[PDB]
Amino acid sequence: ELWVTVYYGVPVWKEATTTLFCASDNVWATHCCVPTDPSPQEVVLENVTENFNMWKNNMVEQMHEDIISLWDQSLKPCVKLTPLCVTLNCTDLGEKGEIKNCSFNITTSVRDKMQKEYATFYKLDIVPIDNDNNSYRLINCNTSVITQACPKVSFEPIPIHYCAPAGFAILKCNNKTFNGTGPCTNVSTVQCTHGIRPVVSTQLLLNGSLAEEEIVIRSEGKTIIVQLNESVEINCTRPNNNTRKSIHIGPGRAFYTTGQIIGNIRQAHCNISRAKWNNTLHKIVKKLREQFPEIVMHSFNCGGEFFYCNSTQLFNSTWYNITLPCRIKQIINLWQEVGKAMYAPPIGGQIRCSSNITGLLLTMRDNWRSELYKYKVVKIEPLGVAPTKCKRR
Amino acid sequence: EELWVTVYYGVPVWKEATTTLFCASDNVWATHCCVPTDPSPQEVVLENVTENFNMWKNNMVEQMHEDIISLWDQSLKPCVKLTPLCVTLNCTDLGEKGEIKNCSFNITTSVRDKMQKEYATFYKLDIVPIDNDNNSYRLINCNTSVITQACPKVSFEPIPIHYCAPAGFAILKCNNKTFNGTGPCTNVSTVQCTHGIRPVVSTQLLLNGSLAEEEIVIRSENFTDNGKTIIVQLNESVEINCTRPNNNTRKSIHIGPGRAFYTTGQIIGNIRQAHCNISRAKWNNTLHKIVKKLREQFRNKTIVFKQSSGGDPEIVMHSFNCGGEFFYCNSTQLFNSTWYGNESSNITLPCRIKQIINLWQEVGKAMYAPPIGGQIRCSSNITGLLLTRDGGNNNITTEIFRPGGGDMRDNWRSELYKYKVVKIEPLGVAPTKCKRR
Amino acid sequence: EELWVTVYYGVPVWKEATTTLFCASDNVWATHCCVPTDPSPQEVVLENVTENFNMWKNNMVEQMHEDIISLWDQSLKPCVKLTPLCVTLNCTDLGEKGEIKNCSFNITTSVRDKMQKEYATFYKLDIVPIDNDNNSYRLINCNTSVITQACPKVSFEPIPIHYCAPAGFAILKCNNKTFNGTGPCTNVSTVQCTHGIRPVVSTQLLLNGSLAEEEIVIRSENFTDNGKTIIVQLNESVEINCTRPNNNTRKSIHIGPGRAFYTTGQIIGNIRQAHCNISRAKWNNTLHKIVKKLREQFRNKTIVFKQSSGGDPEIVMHSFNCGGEFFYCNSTQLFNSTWYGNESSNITLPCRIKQIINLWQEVGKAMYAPPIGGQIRCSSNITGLLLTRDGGNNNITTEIFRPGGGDMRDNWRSELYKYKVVKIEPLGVAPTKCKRRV
Amino acid sequence: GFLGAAGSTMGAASMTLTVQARQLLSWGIKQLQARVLAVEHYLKDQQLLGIWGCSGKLICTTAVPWNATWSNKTLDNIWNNMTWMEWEKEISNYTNLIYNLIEESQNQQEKNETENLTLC
Amino acid sequence: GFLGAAGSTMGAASMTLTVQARQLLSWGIKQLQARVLAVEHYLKDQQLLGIWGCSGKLICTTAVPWNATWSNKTLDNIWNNMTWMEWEKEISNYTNLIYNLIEESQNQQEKNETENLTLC
Amino acid sequence: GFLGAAGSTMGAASMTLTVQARQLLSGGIKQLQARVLAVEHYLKDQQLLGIWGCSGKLICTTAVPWNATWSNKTLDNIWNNMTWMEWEKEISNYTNLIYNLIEESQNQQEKNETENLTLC
Amino acid sequence: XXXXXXXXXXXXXXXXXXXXCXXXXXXXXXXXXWXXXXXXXXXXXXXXXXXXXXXXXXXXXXXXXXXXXXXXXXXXXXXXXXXXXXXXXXXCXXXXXXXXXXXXXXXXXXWXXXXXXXX
Amino acid sequence: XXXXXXXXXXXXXXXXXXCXXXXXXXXXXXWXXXXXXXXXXXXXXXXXXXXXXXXXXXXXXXXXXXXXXXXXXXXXXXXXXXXCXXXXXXXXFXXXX
Ligand SMILES: *[C@@H]1O[C@H](CO)[C@@H](O[C@@H]2O[C@H](CO)[C@@H](O)[C@H](O)[C@H]2NC(C)=O)[C@H](O)[C@H]1NC(C)=O
Ligand SMILES: *[C@@H]1O[C@H](CO)[C@@H](O[C@@H]2O[C@H](CO)[C@@H](O)[C@H](O)[C@H]2NC(C)=O)[C@H](O)[C@H]1NC(C)=O
Ligand SMILES: *[C@@H]1O[C@H](CO)[C@@H](O[C@@H]2O[C@H](CO)[C@@H](O)[C@H](O)[C@H]2NC(C)=O)[C@H](O)[C@H]1NC(C)=O
Ligand SMILES: *[C@@H]1O[C@H](CO)[C@@H](O[C@@H]2O[C@H](CO)[C@@H](O)[C@H](O)[C@H]2NC(C)=O)[C@H](O)[C@H]1NC(C)=O
Ligand SMILES: *[C@@H]1O[C@H](CO)[C@@H](O)[C@H](O)[C@H]1NC(C)=O
Ligand SMILES: *[C@@H]1O[C@H](CO)[C@@H](O)[C@H](O)[C@H]1NC(C)=O
Ligand SMILES: *[C@@H]1O[C@H](CO)[C@@H](O)[C@H](O)[C@H]1NC(C)=O
Ligand SMILES: *[C@@H]1O[C@H](CO)[C@@H](O)[C@H](O)[C@H]1NC(C)=O
Ligand SMILES: *[C@@H]1O[C@H](CO)[C@@H](O)[C@H](O)[C@H]1NC(C)=O
Ligand SMILES: *[C@@H]1O[C@H](CO)[C@@H](O)[C@H](O)[C@H]1NC(C)=O
Repeated sequence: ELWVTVYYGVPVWKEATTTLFCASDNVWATHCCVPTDPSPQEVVLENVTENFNMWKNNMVEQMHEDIISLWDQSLKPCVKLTPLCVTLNCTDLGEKGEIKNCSFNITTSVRDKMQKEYATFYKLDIVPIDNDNNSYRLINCNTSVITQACPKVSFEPIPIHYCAPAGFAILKCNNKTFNGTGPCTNVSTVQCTHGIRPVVSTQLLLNGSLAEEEIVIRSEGKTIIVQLNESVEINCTRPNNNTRKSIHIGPGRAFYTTGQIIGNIRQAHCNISRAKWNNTLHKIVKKLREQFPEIVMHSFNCGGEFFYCNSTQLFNSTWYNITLPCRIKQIINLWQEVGKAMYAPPIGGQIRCSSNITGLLLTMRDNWRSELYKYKVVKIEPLGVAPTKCKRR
Repeated sequence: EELWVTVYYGVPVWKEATTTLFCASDNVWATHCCVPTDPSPQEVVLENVTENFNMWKNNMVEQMHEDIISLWDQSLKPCVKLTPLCVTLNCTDLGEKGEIKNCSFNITTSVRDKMQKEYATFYKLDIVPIDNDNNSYRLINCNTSVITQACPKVSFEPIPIHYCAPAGFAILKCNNKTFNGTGPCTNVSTVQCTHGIRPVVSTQLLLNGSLAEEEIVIRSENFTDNGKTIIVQLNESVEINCTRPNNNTRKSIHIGPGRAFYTTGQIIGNIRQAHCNISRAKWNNTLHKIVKKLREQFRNKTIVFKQSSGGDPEIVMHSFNCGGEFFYCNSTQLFNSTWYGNESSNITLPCRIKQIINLWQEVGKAMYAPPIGGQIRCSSNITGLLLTRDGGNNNITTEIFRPGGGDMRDNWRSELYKYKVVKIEPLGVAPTKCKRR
Repeated sequence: EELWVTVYYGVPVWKEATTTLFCASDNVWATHCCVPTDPSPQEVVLENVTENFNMWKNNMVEQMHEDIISLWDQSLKPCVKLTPLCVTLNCTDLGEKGEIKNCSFNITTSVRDKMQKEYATFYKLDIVPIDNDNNSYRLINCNTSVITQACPKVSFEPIPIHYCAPAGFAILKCNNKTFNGTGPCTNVSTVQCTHGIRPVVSTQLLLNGSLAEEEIVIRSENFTDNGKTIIVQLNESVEINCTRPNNNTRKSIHIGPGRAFYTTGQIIGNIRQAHCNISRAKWNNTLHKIVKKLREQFRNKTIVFKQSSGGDPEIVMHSFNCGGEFFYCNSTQLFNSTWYGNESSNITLPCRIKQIINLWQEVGKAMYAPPIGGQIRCSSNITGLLLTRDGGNNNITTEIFRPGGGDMRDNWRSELYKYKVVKIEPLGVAPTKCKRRV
Repeated sequence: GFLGAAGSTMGAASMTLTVQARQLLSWGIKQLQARVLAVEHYLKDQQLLGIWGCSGKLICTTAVPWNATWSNKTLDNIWNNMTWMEWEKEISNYTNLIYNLIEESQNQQEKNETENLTLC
Repeated sequence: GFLGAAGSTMGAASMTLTVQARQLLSWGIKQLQARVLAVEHYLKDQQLLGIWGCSGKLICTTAVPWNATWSNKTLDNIWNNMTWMEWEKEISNYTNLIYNLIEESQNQQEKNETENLTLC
Repeated sequence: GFLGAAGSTMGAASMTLTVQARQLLSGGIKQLQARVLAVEHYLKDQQLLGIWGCSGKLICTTAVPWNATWSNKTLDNIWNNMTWMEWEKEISNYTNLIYNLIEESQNQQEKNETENLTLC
Repeated sequence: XXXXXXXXXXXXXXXXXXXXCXXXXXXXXXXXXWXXXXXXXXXXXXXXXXXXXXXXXXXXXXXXXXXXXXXXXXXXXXXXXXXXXXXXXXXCXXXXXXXXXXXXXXXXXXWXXXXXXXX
Repeated sequence: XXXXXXXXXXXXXXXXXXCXXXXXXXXXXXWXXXXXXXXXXXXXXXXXXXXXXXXXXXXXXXXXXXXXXXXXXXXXXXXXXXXCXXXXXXXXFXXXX
């Protein structure tokens, strides 16, 4: 004779998707205003096997949506460059022809007066028209609205910790060689993820986490995470020492450009150590053999400028100092949106960055799966029912 | 004998209340009503329960009206505002004989310093003369209102939606098949969500609605008040097949940085009149049954279904959205009949197309419906009518009824006439023989 | 010994706290402050309670400031932006004799291919010369800012505003009639809502405010710091009767598809100067009593009142919203005196009317106040006064005071100075002789 | 089913108190207001039950005597020949009086139970 | 730690940490939704414990007999050699039926207490 | 009146706890935040009294001994001289410590109750 | 705590008489009180003294003013110009008036012994 | 304020000695008893409530304003005779037995 007994506090959970909030120790500091745990706790769950799937992880989709929303809200209250889209009279500034000095007739704050203004554009920002070869328009002029980023709003990525709402928990896979799918036999429970840097790139993954033991290749040879021996530190620079200029295109709407360049014009570039890259490629091939314009270049945000580097000296080898030229682009469609673009105004002085290569994409959300692959969100269900011999009075 | 007050929590009682309802579907309606519906929704029949309903005091209709207007207003914000087109148009007749014109104008295009002469096709109802030269036209009310182009990828297609009460509230449904929309109902059930209702917009005939289970039911707040709308709910639908036979080829002209105006570049084949085909036998039988019920309501009276009173096409004609095109059909071959009660037992309606419309009668606002390429065909079910009775007939033996009702609420009361929202009051007290301790 | 912890819930204690207060009332303000106040609201006097107050660090002023700015910004969004009018104006003099100009301009109207020549009436303060040609003006600031029309159906008339604490919080009030704004208060009461406060905007004189219960009270954060505002709360008001005598006929100029610009089409009769009348005897007695109180903080000094040191009308003139139009009155006849303390017992101030107003010292934005037809009259009560003391004026047995304070918080700080928001903490513990029964 | 006993007698409907209880707790601004309001109504009832000595109960007896002026019907006519809707319609102007009497009784009970613990 | 005994047998858990972790309370739409949902989950669990007569307890014994249809295993192989995850996730899909039976039993018990004057 | 006893001694003030308990219990984006926060504060107090063995009572005697470190004053020199505003300052730095001890005591009590289950 | 017996100090007729409890418990922890333990009579409490003097003297013995220093841990009382009425023994008791737990001013929790300080 | 009352010495019997009062001291009352040549000890407090460290069977009937003694614990050893006290006012006590 068994009776129903209700137990509250049962250590069980089920898969669930909920809204996660972010915390951090600038758009990211403003958005992720919740402070982090100064000494985060983690509980190892012994004798627990949990199935993970990094390609069905809704934390990646939420991270993506939060990034798109934050970029849209950050650029929304900023100057829209619609007074432009006029024929430009461009003369070469110089490698020669990469930067042009373009003049144009723009209506200023007063609607009765036209002014002849000058601005500096990169070859990638303008499209030639007519047969004069000095008549140009902005590359995205007739298809999109180009919004100038506010000069006081920084998009520099900082570590972001994703935290579950109370009542939910994040399970972490502690198998250092886990391939991103299937059962994990060393599972721990955390409230917040590690610090994830929302870095945006197209080929090489810069900054972020590193594999604890060896290079791990995850697919289904697609996403490669570099072992404890960090891959090449990549030193990228824009040597052209610029002086920022500002003109007005309407009441309260200032357009920023480059007024002059001090010294000689030089090409932007990135320096990758040759021996370390050769060792990285060798180790990647060893692991691969166990199983057997904007989309052909390495894009990244360096100092606030958008670099497009020619990654052809890195992936031109056959198996069993490397200076990559880079172009700088100002008018971009960062998220491939229809009808929208950002102008990303130029920064004066010179720019130098030093980034850590942590992984590779061979053959977007894939830039972040490489960080969130070890986490899943579950819902806690503390109410359980089981038979006992005890009966209520 | 001594009794004590005992508190009961979970008492099955309620009171009339107005709250905010949410929506569940199953483009604009699927996006707005972003709540999956329950498979096999539950309904609880309340036995031995009588509840008073009043379809003309139902705040669910007021909420549906506000939600529809809000959804239309929000849906048109992120898309083209047609202000560069409020210019003199040089229009020439195509091919009828002036219904559709080929209008040319000087407009600044996607490049700020470039002006071009461009052509667009407009319907007669969308333009007005500027001067006495037979060539200069202007867009209708473009100088007093902002004309917003319907968002090209946003489909304002009516789909079934369900209105759902929040927790703590319930929707009571009247299950009397011949309920006249007011007074007590003795076949009452409790639901969480309403049945599927299609937000169809029309001015005279109710399309794609619910049919009566057993008979045509005619409802009016006050039948002897000639100022009230009479809602006729049919028990058998009438098929109406509406066609726009012109094989329009869509053209897209750019007027700014990704700001494009959509028009018709050419028509392939000849130009023909849009029309709707209503079966004559079905309509005649429908009018026979409607007049029979009206005679029951209006004893020993001759009933004459005269056409509408005249004036602006928005009220005079039967309008509807057919595949994104807005049709205005004369609807004069329907009605225009005299019945005496001693009777026993296709119709092709011409239609006009209007691209610039103001569905919600807003001041300073209008919408431009871009043309749809190809031929347009719709087949709708007429499930009811809105009739208005003429006054001044109190001393005669004949009553005059015309198509047309009141505002848009009349098109939603025809579905939300058996539902009311109530608040659950789980607490109550009662005497008992048991004292605390 | 033999004592145990006992938990008490409902303990009458509180701690200093900040939160968001809701607005109650009994038009922008009627629309926003939609919550009705309680009839016959209660106040509980707390006997034997001493509470420290500090009117200069009171977060209620910061909230009122943010709420006022937010409403003034939000109510002008769905309204006409006057950007087509940043054009060259001809501005032939209308007059006096130059205060009001009749400005003609070429403006594209609601039809995009039709340009019209329109006429509008502007005040001298609303326009700036463009070139050496005298007949060439543009709006006072359409270079860097967007001018938004006041939106004639939106009324900004101040009404009593009651700030009310949310549940879990309470507002403590100081009932000491001569409280100096800082330090301990020994007559403290608890309320849920503040008294009605009118959000009147002014730069020098506080209008339609509260009066002191018994005596004029002069408050300052630090009376020896020449950088702080001195707020004078009067115990008797002085009426100020303001008139704009011109009989205006309003005209509407259509600048776009449903966007109309409102101006004055014609003025009927003669052009007259706007002005405000302050009774001379009442002002002289009020100022005398102010000096009597100032002499308590600045002992045996001569008290000298002068006009402000100089600057734009928004800084040196007394500005206010009268009848819906913004007046800038030359308050030089009120603060031009020398007092020694032994002086035992109609002033007409000329005023200008301005239409392009940069409120809240915003950057890149301004409001255009359209004219109101007919004549404007109002009558306000002067209930307080903002003074600034000249720095670097010591060692001469003389003090010089000038009208004008700091930013708008000083007006709102003239009210809300007797109130503070506290959070209620009903839970606490204490020892006793009982132990839990188990 | 939910409210299935609505047309049943007061006695029979007392067997369904949990059925309704489970249904009391279950753009953008509108949905947040609907959920917050549902929570506030739930808590309002739970607080009222907590003022009274009725927390955690479906049926809660009190020490307040029944006043014949409110209703002079027999217990069988109330529990076996009347529905809860009819009862609420009859006791429509005594709800606040009864609630205040219950609160006063609970306050007196708590005052008497706070003391005389024998502990100290 | 929290869920530390998740891999232990059912009778070995003996945990209070997982309810301490459930004392949830110790642009702006997402945070309001997260806070409202946290409140709703807290209140729903408290409501279920209340209507079952289990408020304030972690182990609540009821008067509903166990039906071998739901599970025909003996206690020797339920509280040992099995975890709470396996029990609740793989061999228990009768949760709503059992909860309804618990609620019916609690309501019957409270009505029985009101009807029987030997307890009054 | 509300907080009327704030200036009264702790003893006299403890006899009017219902004034504050009743005032506090019976409680676009900014308005929703205010409503959610008020709910969260109410529930926070209920959760704290819940984890303590104090729910449902205004005065809850615990099993935690008083430590002379927190205050070495006699009861007469606490209850008949100081007000609650002063008392909550004198031991402010020990509030969290005392609260933790109360929770720990309840946990031990729960274990002692768990050891003796009904009919087991 | 220890229910210490009252001390006796007998006196001549029309001379002051006194007693003290010498309580083991801290005097300031409880509302210790004195009563007149007359033979064949009611307790006839003299004053429900508080833990820190301020005694609420009984109307029947309104002139009583029992008080003692807390430092001595010895509640005390005296009768001025004691006479035959002093034969009633001076009884020590602790009132059941636990701080912020009870508001009784009688219902003595414990009695020790009374001092028959007759005069 | 008054607390006159009927009484008899304890003699292993179920006492029913009613007390008088000047007020309806339904709860503001107490009972205590003393053996010959001994100090008193509380038998009951707050009328019906039993005294601490005493048999519940020895508590008074305490029928509110008509409170009276009781002794279910009618032991041969019940040497202590009961008396009531009125806590409501002026420290009124009964002489009783
Ligand atoms: C490879 O490139 C790095 C820079 O990326 C060179 O390092 C710099 O060398 C110069 C001397 O030529 C130093 O002044 C700089 O300070 C060095 N930079 C850093 C960041 O350390 C390096 O010398 C190059 N290697 C070779 C072989 O030329
Ligand atoms: C990129 O620059 C970094 C420094 O910014 C170089 O790394 C440093 O190299 C020097 C060589 O003497 C070492 O002493 C430093 O300790 C290194 N720094 C760190 C942080 O490790 C790096 O080698 C450069 N990369 C290339 C490709 O030239
Ligand atoms: C009117 O009440 C009757 C009961 O007296 C309802 O009868 C059944 O209700 C269920 C509800 O789910 C339906 O599925 C059945 O089809 C109904 N039975 C029949 C024979 O029709 C009835 O539904 C109620 N409604 C109507 C419109 O009559
Ligand atoms: C001071 O000014 C006030 C108005 O500001 C004058 O009051 C007006 O006086 C005339 C007669 O002189 C009356 O007809 C008006 O009705 C009064 N106005 C008001 C508002 O009451 C006042 O007379 C002036 N004083 C002096 C001495 O000239
Ligand atoms: C499992 O994870 C924990 C995390 O602390 C780690 O210490 C342990 O070594 C891991 N075990 C294995 C087998 O990887
Ligand atoms: C309308 O079309 C439907 C098929 O779509 C057909 O059944 C019906 O008879 C047609 N009726 C008329 C009047 O054209
Ligand atoms: C306060 O007002 C009265 C008139 O009500 C006036 O006589 C008195 O002087 C004023 N006090 C001061 C200090 O000015
Ligand atoms: C202002 O007008 C009021 C109207 O009542 C009048 O009493 C007052 O004396 C006037 N004051 C001045 C200074 O004109
Ligand atoms: C996990 O299993 C091992 C088997 O030896 C056991 O010792 C250990 O206690 C188990 N862990 C838990 C948390 O139950
Ligand atoms: C305030 O203190 C006085 C003695 O100074 C006292 O009589 C009065 O009762 C106290 N007030 C309160 C509310 O305790």
